Amino acid sequence: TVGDPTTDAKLDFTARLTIGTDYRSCSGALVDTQWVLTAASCFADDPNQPDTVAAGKPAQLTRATVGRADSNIANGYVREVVELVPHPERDMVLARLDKAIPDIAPVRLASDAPTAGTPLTAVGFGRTKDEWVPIQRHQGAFTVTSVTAGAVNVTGQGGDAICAGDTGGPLLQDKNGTLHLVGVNNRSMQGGCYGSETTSTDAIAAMSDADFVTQTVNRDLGTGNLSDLVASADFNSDGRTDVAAVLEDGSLHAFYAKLEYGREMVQIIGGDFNSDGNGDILNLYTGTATGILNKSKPMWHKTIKQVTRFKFNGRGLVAQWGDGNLYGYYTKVKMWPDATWTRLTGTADINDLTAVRDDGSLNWYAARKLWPDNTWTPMKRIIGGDIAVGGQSTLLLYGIAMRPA
Amino acid sequence: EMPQAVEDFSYPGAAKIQAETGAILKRGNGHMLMTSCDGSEDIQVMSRTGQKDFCFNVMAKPAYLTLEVPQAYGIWTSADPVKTTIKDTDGTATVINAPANDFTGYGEAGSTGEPTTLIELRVA
Repeated sequence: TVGDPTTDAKLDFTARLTIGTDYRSCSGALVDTQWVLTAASCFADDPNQPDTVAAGKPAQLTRATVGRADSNIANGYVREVVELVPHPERDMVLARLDKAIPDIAPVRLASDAPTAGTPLTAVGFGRTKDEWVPIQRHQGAFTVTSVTAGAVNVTGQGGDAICAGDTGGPLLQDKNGTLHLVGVNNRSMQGGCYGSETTSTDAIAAMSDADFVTQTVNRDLGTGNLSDLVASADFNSDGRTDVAAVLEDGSLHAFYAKLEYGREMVQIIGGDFNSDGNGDILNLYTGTATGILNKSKPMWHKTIKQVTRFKFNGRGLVAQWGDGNLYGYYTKVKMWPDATWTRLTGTADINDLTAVRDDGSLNWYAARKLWPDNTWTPMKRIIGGDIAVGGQSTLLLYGIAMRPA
Repeated sequence: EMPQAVEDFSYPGAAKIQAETGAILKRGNGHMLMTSCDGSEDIQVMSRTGQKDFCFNVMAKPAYLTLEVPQAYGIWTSADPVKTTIKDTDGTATVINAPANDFTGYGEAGSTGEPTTLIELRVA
């Protein structure tokens, strides 16, 4: 990367990493305060065959400095790498740091590929035309020549080739001040470099992968100590009922059914109450096309024990009152002739309202026995036709572990 | 097919230098460059082989470069102490600490008269 030096706070999300004392060195960039994205080849015995770069601890002590645009000053943060998470298909790895850097923001990821003719920029700590190792990081300019299967081909504009030490460095495309990561540099012709010569300025970079990062960075949102506030609804317009749950951070997170993790109160109930096509969550939080809930509003103008979802005439709630009676609400109807209600659960298309008795027996109302054994005593907040938080607070589907471990 | 853009700390252009100056270079921390001797002298090495002499420039401190120069006899320093490792013909290595802004010699033009080889040049 041969161009002007830059120390401005536009590209301070970049990083430089070294492996061992003098074994290997390459570039990278932040995707989170705890995570840095680089190439997998940096950790390979043979960088041209990054197949043996397994997940786990680095083979050699690996360290990275973040935001240190100028190597002659102490500005920036220094962190150690503890774990690596390689991409299953291409030359890309996520590095987990021992400690976070909350002061430096990550770079946003691109939603799609750049096309041929698109003006891209790149920044890194690699070699220059006249220096083996630079003092400051430099920014160059490249154009897209073509797009291939999971990668983007670029060329230098007016020279400025990708050289050496640029591996793992970001490819960026900005719009209206917003920077998105479009790919990661892997290989290059290295023309116009100190100590070598070739005419070509061509280079290839791995295509940015938002899902790879999302399911790694947020890999551990759940599986730990979660609240009992769980509900089901279609939150991604997929036709598959998803699951939302509240974590220790007090926020509601959506996990999508295929459970994969998304990006973004005594009892919680969902469902498409207004038939808007976007699942909702006594105040109603309406769903939107982006999967984000809007500001809630009262559903009405305190002696109820349990409330669960129930579909009435295609659209609803059922409330179990402290007097043992169960009523449905749209206008209300009696769900059962007498006060015979028992743990109330949500509904499911078994052939239907599920329920759990104090003796551990599971049944459903059109009651009829739903489970051969009587082991549902400790089960709470059972949600919906497939259908409990479990004794370990891990949601099971009937009991398959829908959540990762 | 394109090579990986990974820094291996191998001196850039070392292959061409061997052909042109006769000196060979291997690994370093990248903060020392081989340059010409023309009013830009920093650390200068004199020998009786290759193209007689050549100069190096320090980009940052600390710095080192494990270059090899047969039959060396003299070194110039400037604005910095220089730690030099040389080796005898019997394989034994020793270290000479040269003062800043002065001139010192090696075996051949030193105390032993031995035709020693430069193994490592290190910047304080």
